[PDB]
Amino acid sequence: EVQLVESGGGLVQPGGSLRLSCAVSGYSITSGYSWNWIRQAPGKGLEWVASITYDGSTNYNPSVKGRITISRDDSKNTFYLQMNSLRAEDTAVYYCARGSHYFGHWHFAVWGQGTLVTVSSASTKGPSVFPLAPSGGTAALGCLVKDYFPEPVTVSWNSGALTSGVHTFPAVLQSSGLYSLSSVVTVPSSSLGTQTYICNVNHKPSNTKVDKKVEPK
Amino acid sequence: DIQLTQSPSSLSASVGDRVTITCRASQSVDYDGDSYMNWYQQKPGKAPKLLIYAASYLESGVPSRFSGSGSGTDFTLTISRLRPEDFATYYCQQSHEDPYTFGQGTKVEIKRTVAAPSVFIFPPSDEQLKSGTASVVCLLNNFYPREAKVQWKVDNALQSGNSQESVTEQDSKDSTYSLSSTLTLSKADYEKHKVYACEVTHQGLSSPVTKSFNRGE
Repeated sequence: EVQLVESGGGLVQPGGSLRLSCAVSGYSITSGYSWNWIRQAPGKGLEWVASITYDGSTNYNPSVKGRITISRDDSKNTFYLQMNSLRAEDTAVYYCARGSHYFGHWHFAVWGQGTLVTVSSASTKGPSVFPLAPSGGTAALGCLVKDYFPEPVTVSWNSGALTSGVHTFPAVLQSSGLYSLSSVVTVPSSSLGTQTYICNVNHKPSNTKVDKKVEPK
Repeated sequence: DIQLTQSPSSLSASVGDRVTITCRASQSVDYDGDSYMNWYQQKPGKAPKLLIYAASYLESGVPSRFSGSGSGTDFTLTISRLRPEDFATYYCQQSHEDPYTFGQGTKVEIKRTVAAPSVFIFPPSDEQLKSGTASVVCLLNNFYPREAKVQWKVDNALQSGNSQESVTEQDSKDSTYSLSSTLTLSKADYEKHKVYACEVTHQGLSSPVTKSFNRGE
């Protein structure tokens, strides 16, 4: 397996509203479970914010109570979170999580992957993608993903066939208010002439998808 | 609310060590003979994963090196023999009553022998220079411990204020870190100077290591 897939994350303006969805693998039956939203502000711990059960009972954490609604559409195996009057403290990765029973109580056995909500009035900007060209037996190369907003960017190498030696660094917030990150890989310097090295850069907020060939020199 | 306090907040332990972390609840989480404390493991960039429910029961498929014990207010999570992939933040969480609450997390880092970094320097790409800015990148790869100093030098002059650093989370396989430092200058200022160097200081190095290039080969 069952999968929980969140969507609706992204940029929200302060005071605006948030509408997230969690879609559950359709083969799954949701009646024996609780359905939860749990969020994590960057660098912080986990905060449970809402739950719903099969009979429609909702619970909300008073930390957000009053501007939060959890709802369900079983005909799509989907649960929803709406939050209004967003403020800075609402910037977080929001997780969907499914509770299983332990003697009438719940534990969070299955989690979605989380989606980032950024409360900001700034404008989305796609990155530029520049090569870090190779220039003993190991050489380093990479891609610089520069000047984007908001997070996140994902980077893979050769469509995911290249995983060992890969280091994708945390983004840095630059003084412009835009992020930049690099992703690098070390490879045998023997293969610099035969092998192709392509970094697959994805900035979904700007619909930026770049596959940059990094050649030597 | 039930407040959960984890101790220690962070710890470093060698591969093979027994690791015990504690969680103290501000009131009993017992109900009718069972203790409603759960433990999760959260690796960087990933959703939390349930390890232990009801204080002592292992979620199926969780490795047997993980165990939990406790009752009332006091709970422990033990890793009987730490593996390098156990680098993570571990959270306790009470299911006794709404709102469900989490401890602040215990960050478990892996201790290992000191390794000097391997250093690489990357000139700005021609594609970026055409756009009007220069990013010079210094890579420090696969070192331990995390602490390191990068000093940028331009025609031998020590820079400050014009660089940002970012460091990877500890590697799940070899327990090392990597660091990238970016020096950012305008195209005009970049082409006013010849020698670009980064000088690296680290416990594994008895004297600093400098990588450099001369602009325009």
